[PDB]
Amino acid sequence: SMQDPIADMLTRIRNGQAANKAAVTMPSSKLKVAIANVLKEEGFIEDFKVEGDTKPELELTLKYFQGKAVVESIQRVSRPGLRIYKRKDELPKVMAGLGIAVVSTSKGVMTDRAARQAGLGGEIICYVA
Amino acid sequence: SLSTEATAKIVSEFGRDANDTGSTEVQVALLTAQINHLQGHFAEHKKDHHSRRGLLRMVSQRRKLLDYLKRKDVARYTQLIERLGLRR
Amino acid sequence: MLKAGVHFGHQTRYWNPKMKPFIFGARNKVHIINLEKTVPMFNEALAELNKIASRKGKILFVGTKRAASEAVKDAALSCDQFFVNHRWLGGMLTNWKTVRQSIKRLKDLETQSQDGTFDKLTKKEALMRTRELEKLENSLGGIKDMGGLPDALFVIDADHEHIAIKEANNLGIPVFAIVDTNSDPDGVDFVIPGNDDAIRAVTLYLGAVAATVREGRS
RNA sequence: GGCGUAAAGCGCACGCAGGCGGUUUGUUAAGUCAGAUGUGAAAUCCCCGGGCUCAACCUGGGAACUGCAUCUGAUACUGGCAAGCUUGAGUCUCGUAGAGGGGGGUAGAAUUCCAGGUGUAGCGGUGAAAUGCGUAGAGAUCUGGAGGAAUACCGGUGGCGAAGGCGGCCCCCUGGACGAAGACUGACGCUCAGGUGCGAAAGCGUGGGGAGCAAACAGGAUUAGAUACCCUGGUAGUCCACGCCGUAAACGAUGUCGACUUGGAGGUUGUGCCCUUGAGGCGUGGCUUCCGGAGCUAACGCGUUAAGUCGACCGCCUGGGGA
Repeated sequence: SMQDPIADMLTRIRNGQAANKAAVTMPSSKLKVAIANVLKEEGFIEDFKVEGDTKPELELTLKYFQGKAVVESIQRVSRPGLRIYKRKDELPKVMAGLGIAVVSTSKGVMTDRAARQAGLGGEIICYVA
Repeated sequence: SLSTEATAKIVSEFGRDANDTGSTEVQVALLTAQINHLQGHFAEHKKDHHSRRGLLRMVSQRRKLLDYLKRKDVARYTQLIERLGLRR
Repeated sequence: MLKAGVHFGHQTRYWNPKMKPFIFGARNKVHIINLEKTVPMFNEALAELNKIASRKGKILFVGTKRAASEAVKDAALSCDQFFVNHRWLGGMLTNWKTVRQSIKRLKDLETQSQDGTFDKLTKKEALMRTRELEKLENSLGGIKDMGGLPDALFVIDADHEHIAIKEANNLGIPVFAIVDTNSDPDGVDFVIPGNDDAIRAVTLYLGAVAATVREGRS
């Protein structure tokens, strides 16, 4: 039925942004709030908030500035059945360097920048522009 | 189709502190009580594939809940299948 | 505009589903447009129309229903804005290469009515052979001097004058319209809140639209 | 790469062995990522110094060959193993509809058959006609009676069932689904090769059955011919005891499973609330029909019950003519 909490994470954002919505909401998880913390730090979202005594649900706010969507690509890359792993110089340059990638690593969720700066590689989790 | 009055003779013996009726040891007994009742049922009569599939559904859930109990605690599994008919 | 008034009760029912971002519904047996997505825009909409008028943009007013035409013509007949107050012609702005010859046919049939078989002392029935003229004037009479393409459309109802909105969205021209829960949210560039029970009281809003297209000192 | 049709999604239910699986902690280090020491033969690519002009070739120095092993970090995720949970999944108190199944029954009508009356030359049938039924008294109309099958009406905008299919009233036996207000377990889930079980019509077996319909057949014809359409008769088959068969235009031609998300009109079944003082009004779950929007699609269609948006698993597939 449901196997992967990330398989219904980014669809909401890609489809809600197409519906011209200012906020998008999802069921919360450790990796969902770890990705959101980096997407706020890199400025891809404005803020995020999480609440629920029965089920904790996470709402994040989308950037449009004065009308036009600020995130010009939202992709996953990698899936649990067929994972993508990149080494310290095989780390990607998303949108030929106009975008960024996010990796999980042994030091916890970080950018392809922070991983290459740490001289290390790991598993892919997100691709954005 | 099994009464609250027939369950009162199952949840009394297979329980321990009450309410325990959600637990595997009691649900395997409540499924066995329905399986063994819907086994006969048949003879006289045979030609009803709906209640036959109902019986095989209850058996399908019991097989799994037995395997699951055995996968949590072997002693709580063996101490149930001496009180319910299994492996002759 | 702060008036507005009191009504009880309307729209139970009666909505275009493309309005879901702008509407409150599925509760309290109402379907109502959010006052926070009409008034905070309507207090800041006419500045964007004065922005078109101040650069000599050509302004068009539309309202062809008898309870609105009486106020729409009274707001355009001695004004810079052009009008249509009785009926539309097919392709009256989009089919420009043909409509420009239709504006010329207002001279052709007028001069035909003074030529040959029509230059007679009796015209009683004869001038019914040129009645194509007043049939064409019925559409062109307030816009025949406009030419080419307009720069803004104002329309007294976002749904009852839909042909003018269809012409304007093909021609790429901004539309300012009074809205209703059954109208389309995609054909309009600036929305105005109002009710059809107030179609004779909104003459103050038309007053402000007309005042906005004469502010300047440009 | 592709599975609505153009070519492939299994007619259906359950499920072992396989693939896949929420979440708090620790720990293992198979797998990943990081660092080394060995090795990765020489020719040789590519950089580059000689030798013949350029180069084939002989080479002098470099590089790469992401590999693999042996030592050693990171300690995050996946598998594994324990310990801990639930708001994933499940069952239920009082309760809800249904042509679902099985067993019992249980009721009515006409062609027919059976014994006759009343009664006279007609009946039957087609686009035309004719075999044929009829003076042995037909057709039709009555009296008293036998036989076989299906269940008129309401019936639909509708239900149920795994599909195939299934409407009566009345009495048992029974699967699944669904609502209100709560609770006990604690990932127990999703899928599934080969299995394990289903059948509409027709067909095969053993014994019965025979109104109506009717293959085959024998006639009437019709016609150039008629071996057929159309008309007159009519066995098999249709029904039942069962036992077999397993296939379909098994069709909204759309595999199973889950989430997210514009509607309208309408049906059907629970149910929360206002003295229902309730006819009314305000809500809300389940099932589902037609019209259609963003998206998808070659196009028609699919369209919140999506052929959409995205994931887990399975089943398939690469042109007709031949086959």
